[PDB]
Amino acid sequence: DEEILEKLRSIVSVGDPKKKYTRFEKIGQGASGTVYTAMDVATGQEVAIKQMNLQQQPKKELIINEILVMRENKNPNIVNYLDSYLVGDELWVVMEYLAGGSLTDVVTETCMDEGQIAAVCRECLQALEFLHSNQVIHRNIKSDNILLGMDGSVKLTDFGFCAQITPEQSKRSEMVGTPYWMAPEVVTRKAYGPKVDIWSLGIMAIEMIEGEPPYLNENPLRALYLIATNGTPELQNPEKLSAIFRDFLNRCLEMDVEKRGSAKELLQHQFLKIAKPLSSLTPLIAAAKEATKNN
Ligand SMILES: CNc1ncc2cc(-c3ccc(-c4cccc(C)n4)cc3Cl)c(=O)n(C[C@H]3OC[C@H](N)CO3)c2n1
Repeated sequence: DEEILEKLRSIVSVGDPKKKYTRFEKIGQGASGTVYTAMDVATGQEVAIKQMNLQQQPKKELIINEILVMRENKNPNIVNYLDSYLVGDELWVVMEYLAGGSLTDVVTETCMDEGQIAAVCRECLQALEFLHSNQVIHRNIKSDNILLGMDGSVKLTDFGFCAQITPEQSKRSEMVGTPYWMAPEVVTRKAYGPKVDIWSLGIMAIEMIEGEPPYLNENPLRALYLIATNGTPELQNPEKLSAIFRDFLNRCLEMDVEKRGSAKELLQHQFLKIAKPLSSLTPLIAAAKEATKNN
């Protein structure tokens, strides 16, 4: 539709990004748009700005939903939305910049201890409880969508897959997410709710432990099957974890969705009490940065 397009233009302001932000520097290009860093002319605030041509973006309703969800669910543990500009046929989204980069670089290049893992999990749980209490299910939790402050702050990003639920319709059935991180009830097209994010967080904890989610050597289809039939995935070396960490994992990765913990009740688990200060993540950030210098 060109109706859905006009609906999108409708919620964005027509103005020049350069009027407020200067010093544009490209730090990457994704399937969606092009991503820059920049600076607030007046306050000196560092920002991340995505540049996106609508004429070539399929499924514009998703872009609309992503912008709308960001605007109305602002929170300490979510990369927060500053502004978006409409310039002719291109959309410019402006977000906080988190200089500590992505948790994926930390999980693939460093060894995290239990205190550091606990701190990250607590910060993610805080955003999930916030979202779940506002009827937003993220549906795409993974280290790739966790951004880090230079001070160790932990922030959830990418809401392009999120679903808003209501008492009229409180569950979903569609296979939405990234295969390795999808809860089994999602893989097998059952009615699911907010706790699919809890499962996905459990898989992110396995990233922090082992460097990868389960089945990453396999293809996504094969992984989907492996999740469907195996259920609670297996750790390469469970003996290396504390009793309380193992207990935390089991409760994130519980098959029974009613037994599986919610964000609120996992925020009380004893595993989180051994968390280190978030400042402890900065050496990890430095390591990840060094390890990924070449590429
Ligand atoms: C490396 N520090 C860092 N700090 C901060 C952001 C912030 C965003 C961001 C988030 C979300 C959106 C967004 C929000 C609503 C609608 C629409 C259409 N886009 C727009 C951007 Cl611009 C980013 O894309 N990246 C880069 C990315 O690279 C891929 C990785 N998986 C996540 O971070 C950031 N990177």
